[PDB]
Amino acid sequence: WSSTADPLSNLVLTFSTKEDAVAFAEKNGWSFDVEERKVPKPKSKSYGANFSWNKRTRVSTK
Amino acid sequence: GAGGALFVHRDTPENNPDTPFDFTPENYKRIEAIVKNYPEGHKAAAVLPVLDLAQRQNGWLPISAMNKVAEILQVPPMRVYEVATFYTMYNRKPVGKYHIQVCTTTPCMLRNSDSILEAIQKKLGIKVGETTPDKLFTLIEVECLGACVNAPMVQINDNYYEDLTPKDIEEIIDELKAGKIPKPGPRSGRFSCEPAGGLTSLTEPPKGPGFGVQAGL
Amino acid sequence: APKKTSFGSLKDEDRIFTNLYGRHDWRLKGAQSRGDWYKTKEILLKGPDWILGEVKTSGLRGRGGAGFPTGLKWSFMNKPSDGRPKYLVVNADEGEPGTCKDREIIRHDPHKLVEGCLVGGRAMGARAAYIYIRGEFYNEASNLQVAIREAYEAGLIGKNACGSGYDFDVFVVRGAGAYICGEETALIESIEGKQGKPRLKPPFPADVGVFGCPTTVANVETVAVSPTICRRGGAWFASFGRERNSGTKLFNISGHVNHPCTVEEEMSVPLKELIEKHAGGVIGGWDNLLAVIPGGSSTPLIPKSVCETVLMDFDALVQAQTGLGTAAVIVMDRSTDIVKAIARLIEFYKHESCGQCTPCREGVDWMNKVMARFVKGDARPAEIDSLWEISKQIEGHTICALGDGAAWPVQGLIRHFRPELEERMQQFALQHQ
Ligand SMILES: NC(=O)C1=CN([C@@H]2O[C@H](COP(=O)(O)OP(=O)(O)OC[C@H]3O[C@@H](n4cnc5c(N)ncnc54)[C@H](O)[C@@H]3O)[C@@H](O)[C@H]2O)C=CC1
Ligand SMILES: Cc1cc2nc3c(=O)[nH]c(=O)nc-3n(C[C@H](O)[C@H](O)[C@H](O)COP(=O)(O)O)c2cc1C
Ligand code: SF4
Ligand code: FES
Repeated sequence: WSSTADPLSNLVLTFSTKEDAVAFAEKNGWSFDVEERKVPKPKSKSYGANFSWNKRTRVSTK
Repeated sequence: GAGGALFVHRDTPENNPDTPFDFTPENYKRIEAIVKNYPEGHKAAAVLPVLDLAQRQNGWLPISAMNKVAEILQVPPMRVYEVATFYTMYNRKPVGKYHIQVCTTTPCMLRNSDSILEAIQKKLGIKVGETTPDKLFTLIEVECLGACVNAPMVQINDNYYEDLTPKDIEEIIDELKAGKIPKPGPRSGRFSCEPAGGLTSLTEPPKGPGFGVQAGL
Repeated sequence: APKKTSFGSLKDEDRIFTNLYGRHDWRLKGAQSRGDWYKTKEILLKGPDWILGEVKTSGLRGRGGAGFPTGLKWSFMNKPSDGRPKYLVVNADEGEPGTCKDREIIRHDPHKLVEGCLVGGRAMGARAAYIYIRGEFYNEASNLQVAIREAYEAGLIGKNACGSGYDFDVFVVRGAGAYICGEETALIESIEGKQGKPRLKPPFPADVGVFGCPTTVANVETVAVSPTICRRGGAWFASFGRERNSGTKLFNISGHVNHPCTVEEEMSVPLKELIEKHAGGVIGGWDNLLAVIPGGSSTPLIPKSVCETVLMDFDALVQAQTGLGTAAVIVMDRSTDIVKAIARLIEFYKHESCGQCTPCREGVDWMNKVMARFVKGDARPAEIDSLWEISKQIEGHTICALGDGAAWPVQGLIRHFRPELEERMQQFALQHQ
């Protein structure tokens, strides 16, 4: 079986904002690394572009 | 019901990429004329006719013919395979000299297309979807062929034979296997889509160019 | 007496397709003899707006089967050019069971179709016309090509069509056995060398169509009646039929009739009068009638009680919950197994589905299996309601209207012949313990 010796291997905490997590870590004395949230950028979708008269976006199959 | 024909190609001694196929020079001229009917930036539109031409030259479509069509038109082979498997008139397997197609949809079914199917089966001694040992005749069931007024009907090698009785189809088969060309169309003294007797419409002579043209024109 | 109320008897002088039965020369000489290609130069020089106005005031609706107003649809293409060429696509696929009219139009007077192509292209400002003919109509396509060749040598089409200074081409493209390729977007996709799979709307063909260019897809009957409408006026065409149901129509009467045939008749003619006058009556007498499918396989069937007074136009058949469709009348007498007929239609739709979208691809096959079991009687009565719900889950949820055309016949059969299905299930249960 898989054996461990550290008691915090399963500890995961949930927070509403980054600032809340930072405050909790600071008041508990833990040094932390923060990663900014990654949000997918808005994209421009066009179903008509599948059948362009002169562009490369025209699809060869459906 | 079930289609019965697979849509996966497995290489075979008589159907493989090295099977010989090539267009004739006359067919190449016809292909050139076909491609000249579409805008210069869209040559894939010629896939449907050219593929058909290959079959008209070969009788069926080996994978070599599809590869040749794809190479000629600069289209990827998978697109040609897609077209060849989507459309039911393409033969991805050899067929007899005469391809017999019997419409069995409801308008033709109401006028006893089953008798025509049974007469063909009895005359040729083969099941639907089977090809005779001689190989001249191949039989299949098709959907509505657009001649429901003249029912029951049959299509043999892009020829329409209409208003069929079992005797009519027996004579058609007899003169087809005797090397003769049967007369296409109805077989009831009708020869068109008019009523069988009387000609209830269009009896008065048609009128000339300027019969009822409006003023100021 | 204005506002006629009884329709169904028009003489030959008011008929458009005067060579419907092929008793006169279909070549150019015969067409000119019958009034074709007459004063087309003046009509072309009247401008696209005049032609669109004549088509609008005519009240002509789409003869393909949907009945969309033709003038508005054609004027959707009356925009200024943006660089892309403009095209007219004529629909000649003719896949609906029971329908045979366009075949006769193409083979017996293709010059009407060619002149209609020219007039419609001028009205829409189209560079060329593409005619998508059914692949099984080889001889009809060859006749159309011969007529196009005669028109090209006569100067009626091509460079400087007639003397109008308008350049216009006509091309013939043949399909390869696909009913779904009759749908306008699937037809466009098949022209471009792809599988006959419909594309979603919007965009509509007037914005992005064949080769990504503005195009209009029109039925061959709609295109072919247009030059006559232009020559005789929209008022003459609108004098026939009820309001919003103007003009004449081709009817294909098939099934259990003494003389199955194709005729031209005024729109709002009653169904019984048409059947007993042009088709020789129902086999065995009118009292032998069981059911009628009035507008091709996609329309719901109606029992004999409804066919006594129903009229053959869009509105009256909509009020009868059946629709007009392609005006292809299929007659089933009292010796007909109605369940077997509807199951055969569902099998046709299962074999014609393109498979693109989930509801059609799965549900049509599901209903085919259910109806096959219904024919024998294996099912239980509750399944009937289930079947109804299944059809409701297909209709209005698919890319194209093929799903609707498969769902509607079972809805009609359940609506009008539920006791037949129930008694079939009863007999199957009683026979097999
Ligand atoms: N002639 C034949 O062989 C067959 C005919 N049909 C008939 O086809 C009918 C259904 O076909 P659909 O095309 O799906 O009907 P639809 O109502 O969706 O479209 C009919 C025409 O009207 C145009 N249109 C409709 N709304 C428009 C809008 N808001 N903007 C621009 N254009 C618009 C469309 O471009 C189309 O060309 C059925 O009623 C059926 O009877 C079906 C199978 C075969
Ligand atoms: C599955 C399906 C098949 C169709 N097949 C045809 C056809 O074969 N011929 C036709 O004219 N219309 C057919 N239609 C209807 C087309 O949409 C119609 O031709 C097109 O809208 C032309 O409009 P119009 O009637 O105003 O000329 C079909 C529609 C569907 C959903
Ligand atoms: S409804 Fe049927 S034919 Fe139409 S797009 Fe969907 S799967 Fe294809
Ligand atoms: S039903 Fe047989 S040709 Fe249409």
